[PDB]
Amino acid sequence: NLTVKLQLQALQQNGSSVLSEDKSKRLNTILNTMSTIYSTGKVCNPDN
Amino acid sequence: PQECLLLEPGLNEIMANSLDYNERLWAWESWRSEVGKQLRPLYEEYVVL
Ligand SMILES: *[C@@H]1O[C@H](CO)[C@@H](O[C@@H]2O[C@H](CO)[C@@H](O)[C@H](O)[C@H]2NC(C)=O)[C@H](O)[C@H]1NC(C)=O
Ligand SMILES: *[C@@H]1O[C@H](CO)[C@@H](O[C@@H]2O[C@H](CO)[C@@H](O)[C@H](O)[C@H]2NC(C)=O)[C@H](O)[C@H]1NC(C)=O
Repeated sequence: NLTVKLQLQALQQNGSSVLSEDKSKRLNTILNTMSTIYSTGKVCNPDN
Repeated sequence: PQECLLLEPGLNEIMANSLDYNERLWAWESWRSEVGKQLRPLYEEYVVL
C-alpha cells in the first residue's frame, strides 16, 4: 500500500542521532553558537 | 566577544574577588588598553585649557 508505505517511510528516518555522542554534542554546540552569534552580534562606530 | 563587561558591576568585582593570576592580568590590562587609550587625546587638551 502506498499510504502506509509513505507513513512508515516518514517515521523510519534516523535523521540525526546516527552519529556518535561526542559528535552529536559537538554538532549541537556549534549550532547554538552560530545562532547566538548572529542574534547578539554588535558593531559600533569608529569614532564613538 | 559578545560578553562585554562594565567597570562598576563586574570589573572591579573580578579584581576584588578573584585569585587567578591570568584573569586579574587580563582585566587590569584591558581596562587600560581599551578605555585609557581614549582619554589621552582628551586629557592633553584639557590640561591646556
Ligand atoms: C490500502 O490501500 C487501499 C486502496 O489502495 C485503501 O482502501 C481505501 O480505504 C478507505 C477506508 O480506509 C476507503 O474509504 C477507500 O475507498 C479505499 N480505497 C479503495 C480504492 O478501495 C486502504 O485504506 C489502504 N490501507 C489503509 C490501512 O488505509
Ligand atoms: C537507522 O539507524 C540504525 C542504527 O542506529 C540502522 O542500523 C540498523 O538498526 C537496526 C535496529 O537496531 C538493526 O536491527 C539493524 O541490524 C541495523 N543495520 C542495518 C539495518 O543494516 C538502520 O539501518 C537505520 N535505518 C534507516 C532507515 O536509516
